[PDB]
Amino acid sequence: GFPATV
Amino acid sequence: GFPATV
Amino acid sequence: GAMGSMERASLIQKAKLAEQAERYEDMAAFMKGAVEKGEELSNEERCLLSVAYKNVVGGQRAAWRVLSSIEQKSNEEGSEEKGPEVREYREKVETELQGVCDTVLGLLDSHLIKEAGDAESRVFYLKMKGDYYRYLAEVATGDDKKRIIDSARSAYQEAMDISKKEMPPTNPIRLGLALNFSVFHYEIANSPEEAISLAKTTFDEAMADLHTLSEDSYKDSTLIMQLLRDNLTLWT
Amino acid sequence: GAMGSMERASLIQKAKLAEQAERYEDMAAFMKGAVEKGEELSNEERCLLSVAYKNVVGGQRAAWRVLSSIEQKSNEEGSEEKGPEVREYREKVETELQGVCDTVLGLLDSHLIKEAGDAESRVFYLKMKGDYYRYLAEVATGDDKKRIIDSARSAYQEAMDISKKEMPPTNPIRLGLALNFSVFHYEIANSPEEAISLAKTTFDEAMADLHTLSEDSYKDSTLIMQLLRDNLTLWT
Ligand SMILES: *SCCNC(=O)C(C)(C)Oc1ccc(Br)cc1
Ligand SMILES: *SCCNC(=O)C(C)(C)Oc1ccc(Br)cc1
Ligand SMILES: [Mg+2]
Ligand SMILES: [Mg+2]
Ligand SMILES: [Mg+2]
Ligand SMILES: [Mg+2]
Ligand SMILES: [Mg+2]
Ligand SMILES: [Mg+2]
Repeated sequence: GFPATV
Repeated sequence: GFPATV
Repeated sequence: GAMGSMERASLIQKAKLAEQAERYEDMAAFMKGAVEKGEELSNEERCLLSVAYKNVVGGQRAAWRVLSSIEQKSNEEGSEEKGPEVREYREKVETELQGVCDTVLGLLDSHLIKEAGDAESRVFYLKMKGDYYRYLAEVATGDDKKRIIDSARSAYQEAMDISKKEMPPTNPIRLGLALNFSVFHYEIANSPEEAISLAKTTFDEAMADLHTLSEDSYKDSTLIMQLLRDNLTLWT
Repeated sequence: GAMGSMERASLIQKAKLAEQAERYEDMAAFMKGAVEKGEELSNEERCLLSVAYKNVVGGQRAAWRVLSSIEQKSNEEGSEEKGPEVREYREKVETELQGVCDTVLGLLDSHLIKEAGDAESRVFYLKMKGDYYRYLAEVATGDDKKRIIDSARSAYQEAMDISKKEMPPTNPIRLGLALNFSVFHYEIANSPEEAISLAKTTFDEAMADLHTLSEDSYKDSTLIMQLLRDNLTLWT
């Protein structure tokens, strides 16, 4: 799973 | 658009 | 080939891993290596080959259609001249797509089709040959366009002739062939009536044979029948 | 480079076309060519560079995680030995990912960062440097793992120091940097408390500065603030 990054 | 193909 | 040093079984195992990782270019390269070992493919292996290349070329086709749409809009009246870049990039994607199609057709000609004697394998490969000539036809504009279209039609027709003699009307390969040949008639050959007739007759003859099937075979057959009905709904 | 003969403006135009066609590998190759012209990038061009490579490496990371999961399950107790193939293919994807990260870091070092004097450009590039060292850290296991982690931390910290001096607390680049550095603390540096503190403080200081913004700037800032809140919800 990925926490949000931009 | 694509009609269905398999 | 860069896959020449890898074991056939390891290429197959890696194609399955590539599919789980949604790495379809890798999957196709592994399956190309497996075909080039020279042995016939099993039913599951034929599915891995087809899934890999259908996903690679499907992405190319989708990108080509986006770029062709932009190119056509750029060439209308009142459109600001943007230079050669849209055409160049559409040509780049087009040439890549043509290369993938030529690769698949090359595997089928050297030597998958000529060694395929059972209907399941031979119909599947001839259907793929029609499919990849159809993708070439979608982008074709030159002196050879009619010959490309006829190559697709001829491969589909041979597959149809075998499928009607050797497979029940519910066989999923027979159904998938009819689905795709019907799309060929509608989109490539400018024959919507033939497309509709083929889809309807195929659906109706399959419906009448479902009573012979197990629950699992019924699920497989009705899945493809629903695609025929979906296309008929689009076209009528 | 294979892009050396193409005009900078044509590379930029093609990167935009590649984005519309969802051809992110092409987009990245076009933007690499544009960077290699040696001129500084505008704000929009920096976005094209980052979007292209974030999408390429993001797909590699997703594939790597699928393969690593399969590999770990294969190495548990009672698992049937499947041979070297899962490790080999995970290593293949890993080496490709490392190559993309090295390419981006190479562009940043030669010579994007050293020519970037305004906060918007310098913070953005230093954030990217932290990001690509972070992706290297996600796969690192060797003698250099701690140095890779420290390289990410150092680039993020320099970006943070500039952003706090030179940008308002709602600047989307300042917010995106804090979001990603907070993820670095949580996932890479084993520092969940630092991750949570950074995300919360960044959110709260941005909230107090929203009153200064136009409607369009408010939309941009609150979009990133919601990502901070999403991560805080995941972690608390
Ligand atoms: S061969 C890949 C596995 N089969 C499929 O994905 C679906 C669409 C379910 O079934 C068919 C694929 C190809 C053909 Br010719 C018939 C059925
Ligand atoms: S740079 C690409 C355009 N921006 C974006 O896609 C979003 C996520 C909307 O905004 C940001 C991206 C990157 C950063 Br550092 C901040 C905002
Ligand atoms: Mg062998
Ligand atoms: Mg052409
Ligand atoms: Mg007929
Ligand atoms: Mg020039
Ligand atoms: Mg390694
Ligand atoms: Mg602090």
